[PDB]
Amino acid sequence: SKPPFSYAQLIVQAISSAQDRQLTLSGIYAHITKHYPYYRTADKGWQNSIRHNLSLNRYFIKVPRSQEEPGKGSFWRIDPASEAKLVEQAFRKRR
Amino acid sequence: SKPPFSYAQLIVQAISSAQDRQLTLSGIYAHITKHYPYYRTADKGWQNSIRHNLSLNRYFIKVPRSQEEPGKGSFWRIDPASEAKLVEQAFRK
Amino acid sequence: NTIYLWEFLLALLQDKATCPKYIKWTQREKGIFKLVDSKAVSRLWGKHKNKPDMNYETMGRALRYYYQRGILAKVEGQRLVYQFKEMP
DNA sequence: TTACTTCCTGTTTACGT
DNA sequence: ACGTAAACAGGAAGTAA
Repeated sequence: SKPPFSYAQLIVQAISSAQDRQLTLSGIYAHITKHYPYYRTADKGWQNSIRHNLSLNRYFIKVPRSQEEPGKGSFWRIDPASEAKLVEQAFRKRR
Repeated sequence: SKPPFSYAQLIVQAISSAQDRQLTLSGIYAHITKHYPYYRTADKGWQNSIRHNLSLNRYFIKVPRSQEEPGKGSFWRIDPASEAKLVEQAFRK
Repeated sequence: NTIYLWEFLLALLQDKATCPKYIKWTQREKGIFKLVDSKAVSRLWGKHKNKPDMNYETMGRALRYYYQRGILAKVEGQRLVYQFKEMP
């Protein structure tokens, strides 16, 4: 039932799916939930994991929020430096 | 001045030093650092190595923490089965 | 009922059945103390407003609040340790 | 007004496989 | 190739006094 992908990979996937290559934490969450039902917003552990990942990985870069929808959080995008590779591998299942 | 001992050996030593023959990861770390200044908590690689060792070696057994002291990490002891031998050899450069 | 969080903490510290177990003094002289069993303490605190499952996250917010007032402060580097600034 | 509380987003630490 | 749990910060909006 647990998707064989790394939280980072999931995040990358989510970002790629976004129309502008950006997403709010909430947006990311949503993306994950819609894709994979195993990750029910009900339990928060995975959410925490995601947040941790975001905080850590230097290739996740943080964008300041706008007056288009000023609500919960800032926008997340992938560092162009190593984006392409990440995107490619984003759907590479685990052995 | 890298100590000529195996991470496992170091762990064993640490455990033996403990008053109750147990130690938390943190405790182990501390023991190592005090004994051998070469292992500065500054760099984390050796710590990782230690953790790896703990995870692997079947003769290192994990004790779950309690509501007498709910804190950071669990307790580590040596499997009585082959403890004595380990202790003996623990300082065999 | 009609109790502050700091006051509750102090009470806990004072009473023998919670004196070391859930909270202890690091440096009683400087009013420094350490939440041993953070969770339990939080729960207890919550109990006073019924709020049964009070998590040390919510309770931590409260403590943080105390920073601006100048009642508590953070012991920056020690896990689960704060310092009362107002004391006898 | 003060005093927490719920909730959210984020950073950071620590342990264990 | 992380997974997971928890500490610690602070804005913002709710709730109670």
